[PDB]
Order: sequence, then structure tokens, then C-alpha cells
Amino acid sequence: KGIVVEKVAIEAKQPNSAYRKCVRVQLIKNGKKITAFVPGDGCLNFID
Amino acid sequence: GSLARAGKVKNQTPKVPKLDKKKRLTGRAKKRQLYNRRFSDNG
Amino acid sequence: PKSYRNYSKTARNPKRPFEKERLDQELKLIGEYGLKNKREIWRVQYLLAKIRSAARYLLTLDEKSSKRIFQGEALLRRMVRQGLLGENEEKLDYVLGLTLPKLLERRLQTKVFKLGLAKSVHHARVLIRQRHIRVGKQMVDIPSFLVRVDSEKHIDFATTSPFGGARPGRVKRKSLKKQKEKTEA
Amino acid sequence: HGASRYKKSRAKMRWKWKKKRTRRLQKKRRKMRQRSR
RNA sequence: AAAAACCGUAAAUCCUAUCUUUUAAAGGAAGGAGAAGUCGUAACAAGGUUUCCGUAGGUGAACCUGCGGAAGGAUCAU
RNA sequence: CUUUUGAUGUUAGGGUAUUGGCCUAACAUGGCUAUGACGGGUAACGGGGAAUUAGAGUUCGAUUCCGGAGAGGGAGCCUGAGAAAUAGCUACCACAUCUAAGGAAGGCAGCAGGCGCGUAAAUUACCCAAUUCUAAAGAAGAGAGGUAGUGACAAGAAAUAACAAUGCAAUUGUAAUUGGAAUGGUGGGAAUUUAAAACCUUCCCAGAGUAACAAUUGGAGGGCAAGUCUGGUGCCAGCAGCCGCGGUAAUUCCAGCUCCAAUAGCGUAUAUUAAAAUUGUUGCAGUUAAAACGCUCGUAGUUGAAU
Ligand SMILES: [Mg+2]
Ligand SMILES: [Mg+2]
Ligand SMILES: [Mg+2]
Ligand SMILES: [Mg+2]
Ligand SMILES: [Mg+2]
Ligand SMILES: [Mg+2]
Ligand SMILES: [Mg+2]
Ligand SMILES: [Mg+2]
Ligand SMILES: [Mg+2]
Ligand SMILES: [Mg+2]
Ligand SMILES: [Mg+2]
Ligand SMILES: [Mg+2]
Ligand SMILES: [Mg+2]
Ligand SMILES: [Mg+2]
Ligand SMILES: [Mg+2]
Ligand SMILES: [Mg+2]
Ligand SMILES: [Mg+2]
Ligand SMILES: [Mg+2]
Ligand SMILES: [Mg+2]
Repeated sequence: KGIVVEKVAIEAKQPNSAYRKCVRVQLIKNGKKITAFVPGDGCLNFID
Repeated sequence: GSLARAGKVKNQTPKVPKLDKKKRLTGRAKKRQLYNRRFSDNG
Repeated sequence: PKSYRNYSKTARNPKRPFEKERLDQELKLIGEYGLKNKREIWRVQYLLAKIRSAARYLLTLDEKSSKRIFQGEALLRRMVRQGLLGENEEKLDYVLGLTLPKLLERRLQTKVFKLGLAKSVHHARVLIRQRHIRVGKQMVDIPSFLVRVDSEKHIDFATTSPFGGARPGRVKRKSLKKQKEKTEA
Repeated sequence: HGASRYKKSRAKMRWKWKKKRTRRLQKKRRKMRQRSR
């Protein structure tokens, strides 16, 4: 479990072309920061 | 950047309601129907 | 503490989920004996595999050995009592020739269908589930009941069933009611 | 990376010159670590 | 009975000495990924000076030159 | 490595329930080790056992039984046949309660229950009727133990129709229409069960037709069973474990229809076993794919003609 810190977009690898939607999270357990993918067509605007 | 395009096509597609009832068989009767359709009428 | 009663499984999965020939053969068998899932086929396969494993292990063992004599006589008696071997093939080598249709022929459903007494195998399954069938003065309502040799001549309708000499059901009595008040007024 | 060093089937930079570059770098590192001791 | 002394069994606190784990930082210097960047053309053909090994010097860069070795050579041969 | 401060032995005593460097005095220089001592790590309590495997193996075991250890952390002690006991006592370290401020009381890793921690776990219920234990031993007591409540951890059985007639492509079959039987699920009342608690079983009454008493979760290019069907989007939005799809013809995105798989169950994440003869004793490879030490001698080890 973690608290959302930022929303970002990531490039795809070379032969493909798209902008993938992710969030940056700070973990409650130990305070570390990770990056996580948000699956779904428009699921990013479910997140504040 | 441009992350305001999220959920474009999902909001673009026009909505359509589904069909009415067409209830289906469940369990042993369904297997009976499959057996009859796949084997009985073929010879 | 934890309870001392135990439990075990009865089936197994095919390890290869989309093989065409196995799937067609299973549908053959299901439609022939009127079953519900692949689980019934798999449980019969499990039982047969255990039997065959015991037979193989005994057959490797020395002829005229004590363990062979005791366990082989026990297993052959069990098989002949179940109705799977016969009379002239009790030799511990005819056990390895037992197929799936052999065992799957002893279910109460197949027996009730084959002994007249029901128009179809599906009709047979429906009647068993509605408390219409006895096996020797004991009423049974489970279609996977496997019938033994000395019990196949006592299959019959139940004494508490409208098909075996009792009062009629909830529909006949209501029709007779309504007819009575129609004809008395 | 033993005898398979200097193996050339792909058009890379020559092995002994890369060896020389690494040795120069290591000499610099050793001098700068000694200066703090 | 209270109370003292001594040899023992000894919680605890402090001062030093090592050790293990985690961690801050001016500055220095590697690797991986990306973008249409600037400079040359070292390798692949005898790649236009055949390539490569150990060692030692030098130069913006890839690299060049001396000494000894190999063919995985461009020679199975006078 | 151990040995000034007991490390290895001998002599004499002390002490204990008894043997003993267990302790004290005198004496001697011993003891262990590449067949791994002395150290470090363990997200290590040990077994009986568990999972998966043709045979070998690999990985788990806090947790029903047995053995060990502990009661916030250490040390000391009384009673007693049995304790270094903690719902016994005495101090120190930490934490914390009541107060008239002089003082007095504390230990849920026992059963329930609360906070915190986190991905992660139930009722502040009834009873001594059964199994057993203690006593001044029928008769008292027991959160030992049993009974129920919550509970898709795991395991077993098993509904969601069946039949006939008439039509209809081929005796079938059923995208259909008719019409009567058979049944539980459900509501009420009993016989029972039980410390006249509730399940389960068995009877009586009522009670199915869109039997609305209406099955889901994932998929349809290949691996891998199943659509060259319609509408929208246009390297965007998105999908995809892997190869890949997406610029007007998208079998892969978003929807509708239809099909496929398993089915009261079905997906996702992490770990582990087979697959792996990709750890090889059975049973791998070493010219060029990863890999014969530059060469010889040599101790330990492994292996050695016939009678
Ligand atoms: Mg090689
Ligand atoms: Mg050249
Ligand atoms: Mg002494
Ligand atoms: Mg254990
Ligand atoms: Mg125990
Ligand atoms: Mg505690
Ligand atoms: Mg104590
Ligand atoms: Mg205490
Ligand atoms: Mg307590
Ligand atoms: Mg508790
Ligand atoms: Mg749970
Ligand atoms: Mg009692
Ligand atoms: Mg008395
Ligand atoms: Mg689709
Ligand atoms: Mg494995
Ligand atoms: Mg293996
Ligand atoms: Mg194998
Ligand atoms: Mg190999
Ligand atoms: Mg050599």
C-alpha cells in the first residue's frame, strides 16, 4: 500500500509509439518510492 | 505533458443497448444440446 | 486442537487443457451416459488408475509369494463382487484390460435406464433425484451409486412414490380438489 | 571473459586498446586514492 | 528482634577499545537508456597500410609505431 | 585456535542427592585442527511428518503427538517429596495506576475483547451432559474440555428440468406451438435430537410456466479450443506473459451479435515442484558454440597384474 505522489507519462520502446499512464507512489511500509502502471482505457482520471 | 487525451476512444464510441432476454440452458441439459448438435445430425 | 478426521480428493486435471481428441472422446462419453461435467469422467479415471497401479505392482512380484497370494485374492474378489470381471477371467491379468465404459456402466442411472423402468437416461437421472427408486428396501437418490452383483435384481419403485402404490402428488390432488368443488356446486 | 576476449565477429572496438584505456583509468584512480591517505 | 563486619552469588550505571549494520556531503570519475546533434572513417572485400595476441611509448577521437608470436590469411604447392 | 583470570592431565581435599576442574591448593605441558578447528550468517526450535515427482531427487515442517525453552529484561530467594515457580516473594532497568502528596498497588506469549502494526486472521456467547483431573474423593469445582455464533482456508455429494402430441430440415433432431403429470428450494405446525437451545432425518398443511424460483468468470492471429460478422477510432486512445496489433479492410483497441473453455465457481500477484539429461551418482558439456592450468615434479586423497 502507498500514497500517490505524482502522475506521469512514459514513452514506449522504439518500434511502437504511445504515451503510457503511470503514477509515482511512496510506500507506507518503508517510505520508498516506486513507479506503477495504471491499466485501462481511461482509468487514470479515477485517481487524485 | 499531454495526458489530457486519456480515455478518448471510450468516450468517443456511441452507446448501444443490449438485446432482450434469450435465456440459456445450464448444466446437464446444455451438454445434451452440445452433444446433439455436434454428433447427432452428422450421420 | 485440530480435529482428527481427515479427507481426500477424488479427481485430477488433464495437464493439457486444449487437446482435440481427448475433448471429443469426453463429449462422446458424456452424451452416451448423460453426465454433467468433465469432473465425473475425471473421477472415474482416478479410480481406474488406482486399481491398475495396484494390479501392476502385484504382477511384478514373485509368483507363489505370500503377499501376492493374499493381496491378489483380495483384489480379484473385490473386482468380481463389483461386477467387472466375470467368471472365466479372474487371473489378475484381466484387471489390466478394464476400460472406462466397463466401470461407467454400473451407475444406478445406466441400470435404471437399461432395466426398462425409464424412457431415457436423462429421465432416469431425473427420477432418481425425486425419490422414486429403491435398491432392496432402501430408498436411494444418488445417480453415482455403483450397483453390486447381488443387488441388481432388487431395483424397483419405492413404496412412498406415486409410481409405486401411494397417494398422488401435489398436482393430482389439487386438480381433484378443484374438480370436486366444480362438480358439487 | 577469458579466452573469448579479443573475439571479433561483430565489428567492435579492438580489445587491447580497451585494455589500455582501462589501465590508464585505474592508474588515475590509484593516484587519487593515495593522495587521500 | 532491630542493627553491623567479612568471604561469596551478583541486577544496574559510567568511562574507555574494537566490531557489525544503516547513513550525510563540496568535488572527482564509470555504466545503462533516449533524442533527427557535432567531428572524422578504425573494422567487414587484399576495407584500400592483411587482421589478431603479450608488452612499452605517443596522439582530439576512433587509433599509430617499436620488439617477439599466431593463421582464426590473401599461401595446404617449385 | 585454547592456556597469567582452568585451557589438557596427576595428587589431596571441599561441595552436591551422587560421578566429574563443578570449585580450592601443589605439580606437569598438555588439548583441537584442510576428514575444515576457531569465527561469520540463518527471514533456524528438533523429530513423528508434508508437497511434487517412472526411478533417482528438489523443497518445506511457527501450528493436533513427543522432547526443549520462556512468562517485559536480568539476577536472587522461601516453602515443599517435587520449583531457581512468576494469576509465589526481594531488588535494579523500562513502562504504567490511585492519592487528601504522607503513601499504596502492577505484569493477557490462559479465554473473550481493545489500540498499534501491517497484504494478512472470528463472540467481551451457553454448559459441566460427554473426556479427564484435584479434594476432607457419588453429590463440589474446572475459559482444561464440550456446544453453538462468524467463516467461498481446504475436502465430499449435488438442482437450474423430464415426457407426449402436432407442425418442420433430415428414424432422428428441435430457432417452435400446444398439456398434463413429477419434484425440491420457500412459509407454517409437529414427532424427534439436546443440560423440553439450533442443525440433520421423518410426517401434515400451502405452494413453479417467460418453471422472472431468470449462472458466472475468462476468451475467439499463433502457441491454444473458438468470427476474413457489423459500427466507431486512426501510430492517438489503447492491447499484448512471448512473437506482435494499431495510417480508411484493424480476424488483436472500444462496442453489438454469435461462438469456445471450465462451471457454483473462475481470474490476478508472489513463492515453490515437475517440465530441467538447463547441476547430470543413475545422467551433461570442454578443436571451432561457455570451458584442458605455460610446462614438469610432488604430499594428503582416489585407484592398483596373475597365483
Ligand atoms: Mg571457445
Ligand atoms: Mg587495413
Ligand atoms: Mg590453581
Ligand atoms: Mg515443529
Ligand atoms: Mg508441546
Ligand atoms: Mg507482552
Ligand atoms: Mg521466576
Ligand atoms: Mg517482573
Ligand atoms: Mg497472566
Ligand atoms: Mg487473547
Ligand atoms: Mg484470510
Ligand atoms: Mg464429569
Ligand atoms: Mg468420606
Ligand atoms: Mg472483440
Ligand atoms: Mg525446477
Ligand atoms: Mg533436474
Ligand atoms: Mg527427468
Ligand atoms: Mg548443456
Ligand atoms: Mg596444453
